[PDB]
Amino acid sequence: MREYKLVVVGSGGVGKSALTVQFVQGIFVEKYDPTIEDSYRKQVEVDAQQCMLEILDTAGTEQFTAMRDLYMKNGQGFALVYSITAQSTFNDLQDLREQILRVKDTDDVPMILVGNKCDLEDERVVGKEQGQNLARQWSNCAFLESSAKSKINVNEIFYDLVRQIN
Ligand SMILES: Nc1nc2c(ncn2[C@@H]2O[C@H](COP(=O)(O)OP(=O)(O)NP(=O)(O)O)[C@@H](O)[C@H]2O)c(=O)[nH]1
Ligand SMILES: [Mg+2]
Repeated sequence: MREYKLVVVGSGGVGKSALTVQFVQGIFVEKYDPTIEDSYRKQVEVDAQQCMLEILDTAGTEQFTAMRDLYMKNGQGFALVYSITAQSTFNDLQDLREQILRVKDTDDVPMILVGNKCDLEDERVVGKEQGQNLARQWSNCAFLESSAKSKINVNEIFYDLVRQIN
């Protein structure tokens, strides 16, 4: 079966691990905090085509990891995750995307912008329109707001990222 190597990236605390585990295992991590940059596997069907996904849950950008350029070079698609409750995590993604494009030496990289923690509407600081315009600035319409906690758009992040690699 075709296998896709996906990479979830973003600043600390945005819910990279929570999204990955919710998608792959169907459970919410609550306060459990994985300390390994591990890979998580799930078979999916997207547009009537079967795919094995292997999803790498990376450390927050501000944390040490010597493997970063390896994952940026080798990953087939990237989920760039921020929290809607922290503008810094959103702005951080501009530099992050630039780093990925630099490592790959091309603009043509499957990517989805993900505003996580959308269940925290009362704590929102990043407007949905901000996310939409960032996507527009990137010339890539793939943008979702998600909640790992409430299971909103979690599967769709990965399905939509697969659509781009296909
Ligand atoms: N309300 C809410 N909380 C969330 C969501 N996702 C994650 N969290 C919470 O946010 C905290 C950090 O989540 P986690 O998945 O560990 O984030 P991370 O991006 O993997 N952090 P790190 O970069 O350090 O590995 C946890 O308390 C977690 O329960 C969400 O969609 N909604
Ligand atoms: Mg994590």
